[PDB]
Amino acid sequence: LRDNIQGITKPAIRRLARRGGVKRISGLIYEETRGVLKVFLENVIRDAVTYTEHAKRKTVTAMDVVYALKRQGRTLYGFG
Amino acid sequence: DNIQGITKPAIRRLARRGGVKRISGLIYEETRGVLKVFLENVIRDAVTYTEHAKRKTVTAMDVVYALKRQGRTLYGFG
Amino acid sequence: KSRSSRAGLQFPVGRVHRLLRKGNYAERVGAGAPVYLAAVLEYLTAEILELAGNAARDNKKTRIIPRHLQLAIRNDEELNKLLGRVTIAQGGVLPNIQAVLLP
Amino acid sequence: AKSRSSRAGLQFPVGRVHRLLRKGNYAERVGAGAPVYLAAVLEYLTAEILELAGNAARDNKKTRIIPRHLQLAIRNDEELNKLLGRVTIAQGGVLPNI
Amino acid sequence: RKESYSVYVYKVLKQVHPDTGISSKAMGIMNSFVNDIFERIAGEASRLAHYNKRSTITSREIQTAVRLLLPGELAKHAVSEGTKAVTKYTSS
Amino acid sequence: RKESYSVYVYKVLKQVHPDTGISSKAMGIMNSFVNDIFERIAGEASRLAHYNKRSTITSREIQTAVRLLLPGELAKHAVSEGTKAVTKYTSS
Amino acid sequence: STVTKSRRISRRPSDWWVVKS
Amino acid sequence: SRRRQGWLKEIRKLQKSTHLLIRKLPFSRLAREICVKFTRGVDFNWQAQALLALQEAAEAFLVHLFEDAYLLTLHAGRVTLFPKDVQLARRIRGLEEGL
Amino acid sequence: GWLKEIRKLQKSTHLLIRKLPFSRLAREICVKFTRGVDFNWQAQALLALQEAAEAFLVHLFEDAYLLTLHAGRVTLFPKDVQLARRIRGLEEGL
DNA sequence: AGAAACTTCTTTGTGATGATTGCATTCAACTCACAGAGTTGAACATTCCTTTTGATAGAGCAGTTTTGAAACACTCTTTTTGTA
DNA sequence: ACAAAAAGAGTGTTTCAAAACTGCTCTATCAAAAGGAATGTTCAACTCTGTGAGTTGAATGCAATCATCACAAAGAAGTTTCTG
Repeated sequence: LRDNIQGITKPAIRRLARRGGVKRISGLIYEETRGVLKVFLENVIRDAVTYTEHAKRKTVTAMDVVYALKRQGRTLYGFG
Repeated sequence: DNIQGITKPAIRRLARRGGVKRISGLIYEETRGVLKVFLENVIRDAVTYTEHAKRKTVTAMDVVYALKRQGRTLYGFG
Repeated sequence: KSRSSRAGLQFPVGRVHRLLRKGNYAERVGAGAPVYLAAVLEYLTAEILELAGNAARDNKKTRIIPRHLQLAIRNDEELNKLLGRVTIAQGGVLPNIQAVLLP
Repeated sequence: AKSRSSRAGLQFPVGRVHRLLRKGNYAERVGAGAPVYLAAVLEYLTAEILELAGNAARDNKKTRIIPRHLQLAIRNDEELNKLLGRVTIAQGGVLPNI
Repeated sequence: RKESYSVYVYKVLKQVHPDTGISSKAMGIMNSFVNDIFERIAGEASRLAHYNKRSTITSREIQTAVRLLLPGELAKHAVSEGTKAVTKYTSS
Repeated sequence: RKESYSVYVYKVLKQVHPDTGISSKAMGIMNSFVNDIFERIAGEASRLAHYNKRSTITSREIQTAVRLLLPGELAKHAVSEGTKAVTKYTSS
Repeated sequence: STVTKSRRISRRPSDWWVVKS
Repeated sequence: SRRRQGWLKEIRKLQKSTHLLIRKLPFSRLAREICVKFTRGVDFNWQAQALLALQEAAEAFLVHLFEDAYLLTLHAGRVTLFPKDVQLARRIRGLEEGL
Repeated sequence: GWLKEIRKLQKSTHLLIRKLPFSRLAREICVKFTRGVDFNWQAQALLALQEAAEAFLVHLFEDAYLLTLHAGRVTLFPKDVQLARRIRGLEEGL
């Protein structure tokens, strides 16, 4: 709580928004975006480790992440 | 005039079931266009299924399969 | 001596086994897989039917109809998320009006 | 001494596509022309993507195709973009908008 | 000649609401639902077996598929029911 | 040992752009793309055969699946290419 | 709230688009 | 006044009924017109259930789209649904969900 | 200034969040999701997870901005982000 | 699935360091309320026309059954292709 | 030169196409009928614009700090083979 979610800094979130094309950003957007990123990661990581422990492994492989995303409807290409 | 078959009061009833209070006047042409676009996508796949079977009638299951492949599962007609 | 009775289920374990074998899912099907799957399916239908029966009772009716199925599904967040991209024929919508409407 | 790919006039492995079809348990039985048709389609789609990617590398004044060029090629063709609508190209970036 | 889960859905309905009936359209919807969920779970279990280079769909794939498909609280009770059933079944 | 489509992607790249190289990561993306499209088409053909109570995936299912999955002109040209290939293949 | 035969609280889908704190 | 809340009665009544809101014959005429526009040769027949399922799906789609577009309406501080609202709702839903 | 920043960012492709903070966040989420058994993470797994998260966030910001413009503003608000998630519809927006 | 041998890839730790973040101001650039001007969509009364419903052929086509010829699975061989 | 996958032949099986047949259900028609859609008007209710008041985010410039890069070592975990 002290950190690890504050590691997603305001300049990073601002860079993300600028690449998205946002010209001007409010101040509550940072906490909103940290929350959105957290809920996104919780969904993917849960499925990834589900795959990883269905295989009797202890290392989360890139393919586990790829399968988690694919089952959630987002196909990732650069890691096959 | 089959697209004009969708009448202003029918579109209004659709919007009211959707919960809309006030409806612009151009919404009617917009909705006719949107409905036509939706129908073109489903009917294309439905007749594709119907042609793959060696049939000449379109079936409830053909429509259901078209909708499922487009990501809209329909339950009442299986 | 049926597998469904042996497992304590109302759903057909043998039929599920045959469907698994004939559905091109894998070359071989374990013995407990149809049991597990039938149990899961029975539990899910029990949940849905319970909520739908409650919805029908709250409408002073004794027959479940697609409207009651829709009301049961769209009012449980778990089932609403499971059946997110599902359309129920003759189900209508939830009676939801925006707050800025009602004066 | 003639490969089925050569007989079809393709660069994609008809034998490998056939083996994948047979082992993926898609059906209990696979026709003879199915892997031919499928490899032809895969090769055509690969060609269509690689052509636009090479054009993007060209007018981008580069010489080697990188993920950025694949992304630019895909998001600039409407049909390819509709096909790969839910696909994320790693290290692909976005398209310049306002 | 056309198999349907109507009799089993009706048994479950009698268990859960012993004096409620179900319309024919509602029964058709229940049949569509069961088929849909069956197909989802079986397809996911198939994909799992294929990922792990296995050729058998066991009760372990069904459990993992249930964990992937169903939202959290649903999945908890689903795997409870499933493990309970397989224990009661192997105990005979 | 490990199968891929890197050699064939490189061949078709030499055909279409005989003077342009491809990055190692772009080649991985192309492999992912080929696998993705193969899986889509094969699964659609599988469920087509299952719908029509057939037990074999013929070149006719591949054609219909291509018609279902690709947008308009993409599908037109893909069907043309596939039919041309199977004709040239049987004419031997 | 609302509990089924199993100890599964079937909460209604109130709101999910808003982040929590 | 003329009618205090005439629209509100209509909304509250429609949101508890389940019947289709478009007429069967106009809908089927439109659907068959589109179908023949797709088939160069001889038209297909249509099961009554096929046309019924098509209409159910289409109406559910349109109702959900109106619900989504009215949120953009209220977002802009209005109460009148504009075509730009529907267009934006389609654009945000994406290529699949928004055609 | 913001204009040249946007134009510079929209032609680049590198990741915008720092790898080590992202890794710490992902790992603590994983340990919250664990069942008493810790996991390791391939270096490629975290890169894959971060490539997807950033693409998701960029696309979400694009959608949210369209809502800001619809409302007649040029400043992005949390209500514009929340509404874009609601319209995307419980799987694409989540 | 389990056991044994091998390897390889993740974790942990150290040190520099310079790029990046954080903190404080401010004020120009934005958001917000609102009052008036201008526009328009809901309500309403009347007509009539289009949809609905019930037959009614009637026939075209879907569904079932059989035969069988083609085509595919299986298996052993040869051979060509990607390492050595 | 050698192993591994893929062509090649031949045989057995099986399965999908063709033909015939039956009935069922889709289409086209019709005939009222009446209920809902179309039309026109209006004005209350809405949207748009412009202004001014109130707020706040980007730009700026510094110090602090920590992400990264490299490097090494260890050993935990993943991989391969084999057997019953």
